Amino acid sequence: DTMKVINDPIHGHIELHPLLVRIIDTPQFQRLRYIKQLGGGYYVFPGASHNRFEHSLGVGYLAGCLVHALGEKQPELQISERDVLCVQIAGLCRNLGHGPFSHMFDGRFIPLARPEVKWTHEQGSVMMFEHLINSNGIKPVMEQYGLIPEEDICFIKEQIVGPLLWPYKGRPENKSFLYEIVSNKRNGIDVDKWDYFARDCHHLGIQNNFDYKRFIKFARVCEVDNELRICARDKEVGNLYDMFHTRNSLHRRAYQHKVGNIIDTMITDAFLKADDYIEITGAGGKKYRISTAIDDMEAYTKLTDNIFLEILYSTDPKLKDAREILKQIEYRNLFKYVGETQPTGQIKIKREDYESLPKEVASAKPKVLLDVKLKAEDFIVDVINMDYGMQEKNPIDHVSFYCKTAPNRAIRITKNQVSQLLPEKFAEQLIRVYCKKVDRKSLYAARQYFVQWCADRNFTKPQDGDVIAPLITPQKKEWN
Amino acid sequence: TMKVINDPIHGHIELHPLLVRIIDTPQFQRLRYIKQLGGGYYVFPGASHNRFEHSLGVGYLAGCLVHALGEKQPELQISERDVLCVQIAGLCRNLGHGPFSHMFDGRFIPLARPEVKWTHEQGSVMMFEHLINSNGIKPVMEQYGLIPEEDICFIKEQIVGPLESLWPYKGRPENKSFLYEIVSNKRNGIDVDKWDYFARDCHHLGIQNNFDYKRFIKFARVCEVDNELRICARDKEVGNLYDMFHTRNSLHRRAYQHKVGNIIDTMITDAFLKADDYIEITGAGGKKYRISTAIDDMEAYTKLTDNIFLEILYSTDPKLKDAREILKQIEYRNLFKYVGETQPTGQIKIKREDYESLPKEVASAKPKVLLDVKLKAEDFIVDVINMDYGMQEKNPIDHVSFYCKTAPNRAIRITKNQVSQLLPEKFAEQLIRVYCKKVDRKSLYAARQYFVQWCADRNFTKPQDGDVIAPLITPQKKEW
Amino acid sequence: TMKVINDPIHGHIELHPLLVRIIDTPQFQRLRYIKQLGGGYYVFPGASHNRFEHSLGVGYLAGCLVHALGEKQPELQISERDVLCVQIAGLCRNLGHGPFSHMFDGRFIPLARPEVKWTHEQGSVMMFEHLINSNGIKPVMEQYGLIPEEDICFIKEQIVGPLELWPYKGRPENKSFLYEIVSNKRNGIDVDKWDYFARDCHHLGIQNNFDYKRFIKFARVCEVDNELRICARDKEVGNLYDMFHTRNSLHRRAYQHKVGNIIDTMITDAFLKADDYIEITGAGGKKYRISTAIDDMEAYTKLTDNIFLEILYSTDPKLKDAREILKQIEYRNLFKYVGETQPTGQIKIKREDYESLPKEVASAKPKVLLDVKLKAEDFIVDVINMDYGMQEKNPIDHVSFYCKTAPNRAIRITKNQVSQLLPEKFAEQLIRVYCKKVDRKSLYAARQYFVQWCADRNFTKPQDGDVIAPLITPQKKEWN
Amino acid sequence: TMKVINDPIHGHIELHPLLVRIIDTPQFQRLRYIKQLGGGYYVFPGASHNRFEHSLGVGYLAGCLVHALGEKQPELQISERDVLCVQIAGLCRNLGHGPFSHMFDGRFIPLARPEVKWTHEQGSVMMFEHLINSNGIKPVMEQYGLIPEEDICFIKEQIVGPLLWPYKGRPENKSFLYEIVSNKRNGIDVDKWDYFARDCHHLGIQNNFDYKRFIKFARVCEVDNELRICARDKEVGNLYDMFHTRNSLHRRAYQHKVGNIIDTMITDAFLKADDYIEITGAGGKKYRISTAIDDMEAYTKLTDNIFLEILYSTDPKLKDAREILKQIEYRNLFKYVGETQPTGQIKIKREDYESLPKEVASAKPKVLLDVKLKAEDFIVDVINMDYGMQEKNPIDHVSFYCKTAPNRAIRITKNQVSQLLPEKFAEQLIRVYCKKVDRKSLYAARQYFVQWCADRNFTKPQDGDVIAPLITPQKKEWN
Ligand SMILES: Nc1nc2c(ncn2[C@@H]2O[C@H](COP(=O)(O)OP(=O)(O)OP(=O)(O)O)[C@@H](O)[C@H]2O)c(=O)[nH]1
Ligand SMILES: Cc1cn([C@H]2C[C@H](O)[C@@H](COP(=O)(O)OP(=O)(O)OP(=O)(O)O)O2)c(=O)[nH]c1=O
Ligand SMILES: Cc1cn([C@H]2C[C@H](O)[C@@H](COP(=O)(O)OP(=O)(O)OP(=O)(O)O)O2)c(=O)[nH]c1=O
Ligand SMILES: Cc1cn([C@H]2C[C@H](O)[C@@H](COP(=O)(O)OP(=O)(O)OP(=O)(O)O)O2)c(=O)[nH]c1=O
Ligand SMILES: [Mg+2]
Ligand SMILES: [Mg+2]
Ligand SMILES: [Mg+2]
Repeated sequence: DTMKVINDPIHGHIELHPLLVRIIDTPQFQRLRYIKQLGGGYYVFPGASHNRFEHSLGVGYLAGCLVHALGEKQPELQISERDVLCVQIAGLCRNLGHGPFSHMFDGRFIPLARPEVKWTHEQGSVMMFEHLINSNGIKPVMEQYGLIPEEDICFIKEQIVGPLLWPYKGRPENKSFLYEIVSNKRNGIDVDKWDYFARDCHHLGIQNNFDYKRFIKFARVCEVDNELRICARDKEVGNLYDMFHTRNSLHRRAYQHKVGNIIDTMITDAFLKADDYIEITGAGGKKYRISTAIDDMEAYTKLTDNIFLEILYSTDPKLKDAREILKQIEYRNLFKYVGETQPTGQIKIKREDYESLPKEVASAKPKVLLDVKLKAEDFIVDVINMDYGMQEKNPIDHVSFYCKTAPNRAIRITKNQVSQLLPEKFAEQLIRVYCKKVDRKSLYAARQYFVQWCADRNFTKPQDGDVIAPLITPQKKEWN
Repeated sequence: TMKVINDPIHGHIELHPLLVRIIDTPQFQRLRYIKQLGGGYYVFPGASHNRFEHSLGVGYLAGCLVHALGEKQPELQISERDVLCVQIAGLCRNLGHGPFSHMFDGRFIPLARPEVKWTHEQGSVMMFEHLINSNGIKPVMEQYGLIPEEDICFIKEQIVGPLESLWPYKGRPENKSFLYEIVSNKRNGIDVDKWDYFARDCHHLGIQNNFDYKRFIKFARVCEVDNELRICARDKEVGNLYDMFHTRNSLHRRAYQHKVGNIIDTMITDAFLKADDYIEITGAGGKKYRISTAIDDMEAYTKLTDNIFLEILYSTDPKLKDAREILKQIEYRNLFKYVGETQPTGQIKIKREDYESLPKEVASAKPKVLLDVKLKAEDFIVDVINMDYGMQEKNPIDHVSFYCKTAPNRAIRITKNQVSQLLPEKFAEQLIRVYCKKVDRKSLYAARQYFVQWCADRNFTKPQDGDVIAPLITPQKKEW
Repeated sequence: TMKVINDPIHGHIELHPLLVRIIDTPQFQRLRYIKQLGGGYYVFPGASHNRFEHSLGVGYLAGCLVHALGEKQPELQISERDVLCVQIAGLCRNLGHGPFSHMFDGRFIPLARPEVKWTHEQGSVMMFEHLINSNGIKPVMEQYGLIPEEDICFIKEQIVGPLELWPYKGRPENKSFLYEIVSNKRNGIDVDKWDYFARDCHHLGIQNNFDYKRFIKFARVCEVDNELRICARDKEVGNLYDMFHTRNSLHRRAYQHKVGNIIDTMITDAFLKADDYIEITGAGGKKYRISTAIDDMEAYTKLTDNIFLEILYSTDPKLKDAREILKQIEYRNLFKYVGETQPTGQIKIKREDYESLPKEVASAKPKVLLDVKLKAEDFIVDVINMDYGMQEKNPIDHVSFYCKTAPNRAIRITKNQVSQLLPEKFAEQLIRVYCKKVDRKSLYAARQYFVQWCADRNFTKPQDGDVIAPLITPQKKEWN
Repeated sequence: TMKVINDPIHGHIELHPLLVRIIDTPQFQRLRYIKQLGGGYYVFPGASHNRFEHSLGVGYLAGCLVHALGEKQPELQISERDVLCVQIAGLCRNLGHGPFSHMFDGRFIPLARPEVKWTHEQGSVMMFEHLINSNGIKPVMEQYGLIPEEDICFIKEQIVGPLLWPYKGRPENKSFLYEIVSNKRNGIDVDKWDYFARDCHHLGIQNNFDYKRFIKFARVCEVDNELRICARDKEVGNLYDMFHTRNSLHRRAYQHKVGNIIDTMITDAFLKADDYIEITGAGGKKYRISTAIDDMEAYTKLTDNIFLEILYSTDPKLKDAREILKQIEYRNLFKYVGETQPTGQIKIKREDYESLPKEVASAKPKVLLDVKLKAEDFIVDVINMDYGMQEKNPIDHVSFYCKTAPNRAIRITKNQVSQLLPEKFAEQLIRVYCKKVDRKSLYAARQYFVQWCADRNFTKPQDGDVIAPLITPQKKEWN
């Protein structure tokens, strides 16, 4: 084996070490070719054809870039080629656990199909990685290139999912900075974002990307509270605030697009309807369901966006209901968007409260004459938590900086030191309401319920409120 | 009414409601599940794009061109009816593509059904009819002022040429002849399909080359040529046109005919042939078809996409074992091995009927070198690629009409000699790639000896690595 | 005939012959010799671009917007005459810029001629008048159907606002929306920004811009307060906030770059020193100074970045002091950046106070031993007002929107209806301090004065404060 | 410490302190005031870029290549000293360019000072010497481990070639280093790589060569008894494409008919101003635009500024020069008449160039003309278009290697690649312009021009049947 070059449209020509190639050329990794990065987003942004596979290559490459840069700049860190490869592998493999349509699977389907279990794509990535290593005899190949499987497989898993006092076993405290590259638990500034910003923008057809190359050139390792951490140059602080602003922009415009979400919702509904009747064969010929394939990696290996088409193309009558929903997607007969609002002030909505919300909307009594009367089951309520990655916290408060005059001395920089034009809050909730009845009269009624409900709950006035519900909006004194 | 879509290539494009109705059908949406470049994605990880988004682009550019001509030359009497028909033809010219695009019509069908002659273009017309009839489009066409009898004919003619002189078209008369040059230009191949795929494929492939269609549109005009109204280019654009075809040739050499992309397409085709007996696709009336016969029924063909690849890969039926095994080898990157490339010298051209014999010929070569292993015809694959400027031996620029700034209504011809001596002296050639199914080191060495000997025996060109792969053979040929 | 130009930002643009005639004059061609970003080029080597190409872009976008509105809403009665007037205003709104753009109106003139109030906008109107009269344009305007009396008034009003109830004479109230295109006095959303965002980013090497093409597609004219105004679709509100965020980012990183500014400051200083000795010939053979060329357009026509080189290459001993400063720029022996701070709370710094500030810093009395003692004249204090274009106000409160369900009904959208992640203030001040003595000991001293002076005035703690002034920062409890 | 700078083409690049010191001098900064494409800006409004930023790019790419080779092949013994010398050469290879770049060496000097043979390359070496000596760089070079005697020689040799192994700056084992900045063997060098990307970015054409790909597949192998840079066999197509792109750029942009004529007008103005402009050089001595190349202190002050000095002048002696520049501003340019090429064997010699306007005026078109034109009314511009090696194919002078034997250099012939490639690699374009711009003069000039083409058996101009319908029928060959 020798090193391979591959042309990526985002990064150009990148080199891949033979070990990485061996990892890539497996059913477990190749599976990522058949999972869309943005799931239902493609049905809104026709440029967004990209899959997890190419994103993974980018993440692995950037992980390598960062660790190489640090090693060249600071030999004293004692970064070894062994270290570099482990970081690249973690980067490559951090997306291994994603399921059909990416966040839809993790975010919508599994929570509804298997409420008892707690599952995340991160956990899946670690399990898949284990399966990949074992199924394809990788450990011998790792030792051939100087890796120590016991320590290094631990290290790689830890980089992806965190710890399985210094809580890490894969590397010691002096190599702490290595854990900040692939998946940064401290502040979320990592190479995964850097790739998806550039990649998604290229495919979506939008600007606003983050300059990671610049950032890498000004990154350094310094001691902070007896730990070696990656620090940014002071002047980059504005760029970091911009980075998270960009993330928020991308989520508003693309990843949480009202219609993209509704399509994901419909797909999830179809999957629930099909869950009983689809069988996926796993280890030992044993059969699993869409919802239980996460228990067996051999079965999960076979679980991709394909299932969408399996259902769509099915002829079995048991799958009729599921198939019908997907057909409605093709005809673009989607559930209709009614509107969006937000909680005012201190109110926050708990996940346990989510199931009640359609009931609440149907319970509203708008003082308007209606031809039709709608029920809880006719409404969909989608609650979206928008933040800078750290719930209420400002991630920049958890970044360490250094200045030109003392490169080894780490410092903190507060928001007030940067700008008054920055956000005063770093978390919020969006509530979108849709109606399953698409007819004109139903839709009119749904708007009356929706706006009334917003008023009843003292939520923010929807932007089109005066148009969609002119009779309702005047009642609320606050609104005008 | 109008829908706006963000396309990463063209930006925000408007779509007329009629076009939206056509798009929102199973027949059109199917194009989301067919890769533009098929196996190319397995070589260029940026090339995740599907036929769907390319189709939008072609339809939009078709509209751009016809609009531009109408603004510039009102006397042409171009109607909104005309504009819509051209846009529909642009949208729908890719409807007939099958799994992995050119693989299907280029490799699979010719081998699976040799008696039949089938092209994606014919498929597009049949699919279009099925789309119209299945979704009640004709009433909607009339609603927007189209005349289905004439206009459906016109649209089909734009895609496939005459359905049968002097004037062979029924959809529009001679005065509107220029309209037939927009979507699919049979005269010289200069059309909006190429313009979109150049820009789109380069964006996704990661290569900066493309053709400036926007410039070209600004200098395009309609003039009378031989009693026909034709689109003419400004004289100064002649160099850019030669460059356009050069770009096309570059793209084919580097990407579309990439040695490994082709071999992957070949393996997939082989797997499909092995699965053809056992896969069933349900068409009209519940009747079952095979991969190779789904082209007979559009309802079945509607369900025939890249999905089939995964159906086979994930199958457990033992009858599909052989097919499934081939696809598994693809995932492990255990591909048939590239041996080399050569070209015919001088007079000789290779006929399609000769294609079967070629592996036999290579196995029949007797290299004068000691070999551990002896290879057979069945161990070789020979892939013959015709590279040209779209018109076999002819120069497409000889079939372009120009005009000059001093007499915009007077059409002229421009010969190659009037432009440059740095242009090609031929416009067609053949590439011959040889692969070996036995991948082991000793087999591979042997295959190289057969190959190079064969080239010498047939007076083909010396392979570029010939002195390295077959140092004992190359000296025998004095020419080399 | 129409002329076509290839602009790297917009591609191939058509220009009406009238516009070409305006462009092909000394008054317009002068813009080739004025850098868009002045001293910025000395920090961003990509930023070679001049006012000339930016002007073409603004003119073209002005045309795009007005064309789009006309096509969408014929009832507006927009005439080709209207379209040309808007394009001319767009082309000519940058005519009044002087050497190094904002340096000239922002730094040089205020210091050279404090009694006078002068702006590039005023200059643009005067230059335009001179251009028209010097080159016999009025006859050509009439040839293409313009009415010079009304239309020249209209064009000047678009650039500078009312030349003084409907306050405009160039067009009536029904055409009020036309005044929002080139230079939008109501909220600053205009085509000038749209071009410079894209152009500067292309040249600077920053991937950010605003998608004006999207915005244009969703723009409409509606009646607001008995005036016809351009309204944006409700869903674009987030993009508008993003637009102003991008503007702020660009000012922070590029237009107010600490070094770019100091270079502009040095150039200004050199100009002041040369002002007495340079002569520029204006109308009647008559001589003016850099600072008085603004009084005569014939002289101002000859006033460009050239003067920089005139001084640099001079041999006259009277120009020695000026020439020496420019030489220091070439050797990169610049005044040294000491640091940046901001006023706390609601403290604001008045323009009249600016001269006193260097004195205040020299007066500070840091409790540290210093080898050297610095004086007011050794300090430069640069006060930068950063806002969203409307001082304290939020421009989005002065935008009108419409919704999908009632396109003719204008609405307002408050910040609270959009997001809590938006800024709570829309204006702030940055204070940069530099030292004219560049030696190590002087620089160390300057840092102590600076930080002490921040503490004394309860300004924000400089980002590197603990490093540059470790003995000073502990005294201030607030800081830590 | 290293300086980081943002270049729109390459992104954020690091510069070694020594390189910064070289850059921060009047001799280098002067390149900010010289347009990369001269008169091209007056056709492509994107092309505002100057030699300065291009020079940074070339220096950076020179560094990239040498770094890549060193990492891949430690056995080459490439030292940091070597890397810096290559970067400096890259930075400084454009130092010798004059007002409006190629206009100055290509048009002005040849006419102003025919006896002298001058090239920007020679200027770059002289400027470099002046830069080093004026700014005390040698001490700074030794501070960073360079050996000025050997290394300054090496740098000059990289720019201009030699001043048996003919190089003194480095020995035969380091021969590959001379192929990076300015490749005399086949023209494949980092200068091109930067200007392709840079010019395309500014021009607004999406054309280009992937140098990053190429660097990844470049290797050093022994060829003859010389260590040379070799390309992977599979890159051969890309190399042919590279030169095709170069040709495309020259046709569409660098030799644009109008960009050339503007350059020609500016040159004419400079000739008219040459007597009356004075530039102060060493010892307070005065030079002319045409003699400033003799003194680097004067040449340092010679930039695109001179264009504006003339334009803004009020001295009556500069009236004629000033008037020409004014015509440029009004867009009252000399008019393009047409373009043709020589047929078959024929080539046009440089000595023949002065006669050409006379020949065109001597043509006797059989058409009635209101006005009669003279030699002085015509401009004839002969452009040699080639792949950088006159008649030769540069790819015949490239060495390749194959994946199965990376240390074994090979040759690859055109026939082994494709029959769609060019059969010739050099040609000549002949553009004719007229100084009389009125409609009737133009019409006349077209008749002279086309007649002249026919008389000389040159190729039929593309618009010939339109501009000279009465002339084209006479020539049977044409039709
Ligand atoms: N007029 C003009 N054109 C410019 C300018 N900058 C770039 N151009 C481009 O230069 C091209 C060629 O210049 P032209 O003025 O057309 O010269 P020409 O074609 O020989 O003369 P025309 O017959 O008048 O077109 C034009 O097509 C423009 O696209 C400018 O400042 N003024
Ligand atoms: C041939 C070629 C490939 N590529 C891309 C496609 C691949 O993603 C990547 C590497 O492709 P190749 O350079 O074709 O690599 P290869 O492994 O096929 O050739 P070999 O093994 O025989 O060295 O580069 C280009 O971008 N341009 C080109 O001209
Ligand atoms: C919202 C949004 C969409 N897009 C893209 C995605 C889609 O391809 C296209 C349409 O997006 P939208 O404008 O959101 O279209 P919509 O149908 O959701 O809105 P409406 O309620 O008016 O019908 O624009 C952007 O590029 N930027 C954006 O901010
Ligand atoms: C601040 C900034 C600069 N730049 C560009 C401008 C310059 O070409 C290059 C370096 O700019 P800076 O990073 O500002 O470098 P500096 O020398 O001004 O900072 P310091 O001296 O304090 O280390 O990067 C960006 O591209 N983005 C940015 O956000
Ligand atoms: Mg919609
Ligand atoms: Mg022209
Ligand atoms: Mg600095």
